[PDB]
Amino acid sequence: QRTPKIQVYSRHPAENGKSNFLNCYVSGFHPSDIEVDLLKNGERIEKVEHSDLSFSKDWSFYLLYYTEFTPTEKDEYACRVNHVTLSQPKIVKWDRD
Amino acid sequence: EVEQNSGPLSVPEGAIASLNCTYSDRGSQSFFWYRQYSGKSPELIMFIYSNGDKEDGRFTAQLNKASQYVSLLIRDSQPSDSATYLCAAAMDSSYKLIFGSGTRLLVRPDIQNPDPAVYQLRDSKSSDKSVCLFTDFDSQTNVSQSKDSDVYITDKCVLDMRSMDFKSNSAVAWSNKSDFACANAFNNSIIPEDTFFPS
Amino acid sequence: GITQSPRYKITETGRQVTLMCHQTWSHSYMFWYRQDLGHGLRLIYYSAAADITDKGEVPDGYVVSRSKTENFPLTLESATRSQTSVYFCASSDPGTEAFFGQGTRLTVVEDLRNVFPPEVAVFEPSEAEISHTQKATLVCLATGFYPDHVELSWWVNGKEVHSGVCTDPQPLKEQPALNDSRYALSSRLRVSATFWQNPRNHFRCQVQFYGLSENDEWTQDRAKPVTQIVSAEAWGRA
Amino acid sequence: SHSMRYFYTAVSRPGRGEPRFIAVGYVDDTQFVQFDSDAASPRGEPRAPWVEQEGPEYWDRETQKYKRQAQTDRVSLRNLRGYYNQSEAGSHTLQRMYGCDLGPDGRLLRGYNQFAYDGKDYIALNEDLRSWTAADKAAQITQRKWEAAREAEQRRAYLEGTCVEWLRRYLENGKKTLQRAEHPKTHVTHHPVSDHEATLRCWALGFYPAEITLTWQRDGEDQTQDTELVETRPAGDGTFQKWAAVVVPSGEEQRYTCHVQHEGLPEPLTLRW
Amino acid sequence: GADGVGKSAL
Repeated sequence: QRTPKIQVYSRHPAENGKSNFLNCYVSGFHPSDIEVDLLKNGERIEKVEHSDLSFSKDWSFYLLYYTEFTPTEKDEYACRVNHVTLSQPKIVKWDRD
Repeated sequence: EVEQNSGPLSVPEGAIASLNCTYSDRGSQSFFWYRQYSGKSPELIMFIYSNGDKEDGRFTAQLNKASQYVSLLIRDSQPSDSATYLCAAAMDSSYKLIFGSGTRLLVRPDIQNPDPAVYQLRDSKSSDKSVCLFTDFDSQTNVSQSKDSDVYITDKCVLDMRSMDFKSNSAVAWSNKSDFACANAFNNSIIPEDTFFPS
Repeated sequence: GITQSPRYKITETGRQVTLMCHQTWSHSYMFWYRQDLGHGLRLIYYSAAADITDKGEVPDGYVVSRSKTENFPLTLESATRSQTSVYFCASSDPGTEAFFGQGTRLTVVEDLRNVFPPEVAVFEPSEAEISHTQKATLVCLATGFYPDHVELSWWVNGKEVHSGVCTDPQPLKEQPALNDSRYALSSRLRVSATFWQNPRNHFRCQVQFYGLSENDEWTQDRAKPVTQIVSAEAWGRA
Repeated sequence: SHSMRYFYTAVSRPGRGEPRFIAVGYVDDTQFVQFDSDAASPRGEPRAPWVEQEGPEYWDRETQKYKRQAQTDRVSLRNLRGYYNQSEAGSHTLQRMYGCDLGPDGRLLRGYNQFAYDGKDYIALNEDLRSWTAADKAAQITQRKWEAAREAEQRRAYLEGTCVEWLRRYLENGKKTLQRAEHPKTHVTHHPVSDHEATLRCWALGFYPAEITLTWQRDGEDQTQDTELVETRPAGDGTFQKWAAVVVPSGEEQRYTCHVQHEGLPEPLTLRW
Repeated sequence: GADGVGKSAL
């Protein structure tokens, strides 16, 4: 088993009021069975597509979930992941860095 | 499309025998050699997918792939090995496997001190027929077709006896006609004149 | 393993015929082939996996289907003179060695009455032959069989012998008229002369002939030419 | 350098029937095909434009390849369970990775084909493409089976020839996007860690391929120990992102320089804020 | 193109 490493970011640099893509990229996890959702202010968003399953050289899987959104200061965006190695769901907020 | 060495070959003494096949659609990557006995289903002996040559007991094969001449061959021959040999190739996309025209191979075994002769065989009383057979002749000798319309003669054949450690060839001729003569029956003998002609 | 349903079959022109093929290896690929020695062995249809059938070099006049993964039946809607050949059903994985069954010998004829079984007779060796060679050669002869659907076997004292035995590879046409000709086949059996001189031994030439099926109707007064075994017997003398 | 990679994953689900099979294909770092056995309509799907103009018969053939491999993999799962004589009520994962790397001389440089069971290396094709390497004792059984059945010849035939043909074809069909290299757009930011401490972050975005090197040097001292790194991540439009940060004392910022090395850049870039 | 030549089995 392996613990997933999470990264939450945007395709383009965050611009308030401009359309963009929220990305939650998980990597280095095993086995493949995992649940990943995106949260706008703590609410799951429907119509969320995700990439096709693959893995790296070290047999560790990696996935990418993405969605279309427009960022504003008020809204807070996060990624929730649940895995068998995770005792409880892991939440990572989206920071502009 | 694949074109094999369809012309028949017959190598009498045990020695190297070589046969190849060429294909016109360079995209294959899959190759095989099959052997079929008369009246039986063919059998695989060699499969090749890589350009490097492969060894196999009394057999070997190789694929240039630019020349695209597939070669199978035998280190030493035996009478048993003589059979039809088929070349086959499968395209790497559809995986359709196509065979080429079969290459018939006939062995001629060496006969130690052969005494060629012709004999006549009386039938069982209810058979109502007569025939002649020419046997124990050198393998090199060939057998000719009957000029006469009512005379039927078969081709040569090899038999082997493991009990007496001896091998021999045979040819048979028969006719329903009245004036059936053995001497006369083999009109085109075309053989060394060391032949016995009994009654 | 693999099995082809009809080893031999004879049918009239214009009557559809089906050949069943079964395999136990659960191979993905299956193919049909025709061999009649004209061009060697050509392909007809080939199916990959199930419910997928693609054509070959000689696909005209042939129909196939793939309902099950292990069965690949071949159907001929209208039997013709050209379709007479030896059919083979092969099966394999995409690039592995191909496996086919025993084969199906098929002959299409104009008229059902033309089918005739062979007449067989065994001919005893010459005394001069054993005098000089010190070994005897018995000869078996089958005549008047149409078509070439016969298998010849020698038997000695209830035992099918294989050593010192020869059989003509292909039969000779009695009259080479090339529209309709009856065939003739021959075989030889060579043994030691001392063996032939003992009277207790019994030599029996045997010919199996795969003729008409029972269901095919027969009106001619002559005995119906169904699959039968015709044998000729002889004993050693002097 | 260019390469083609193929990844197969078979996840065995017990009590719900047949396992789930997922197959993906990568040319360099762009995905072009992916197949899923548990999809509504199981068939090869294109994710790159240069395969979308491929003939439909090609897609049919590829779908058949993937379906056959799915059946083969379910049997492998059952066989592997039997080899480890493990319970039938446990989920198990089987992974397969194979590909070929093209050399600078327009010919095969290397090939690889390997299997792994539950994240553990199971068996690997040696670089000679004629022998095998078995990790544990149960993998030696598969080594026996394949050495006797001569599967190594099949795998070498696939890796030395047809994979290279496919790779060259794809490269020519999509040279506008597969042979292009997008130089990374880079910039450096800073944030306050403390009243007398500060974090410097070098950023690189919009580059292809993913391979890139970011380093921090202190007036000529390239020490990775204080440097913080993150895995290269995709932006979702075919390009990847990567940043590297270091904590520094305020006033010593002038002595530090970021170094970025990438194919798209003719010469490695040195950056400072 | 996928490596679908033989039966990989195991």
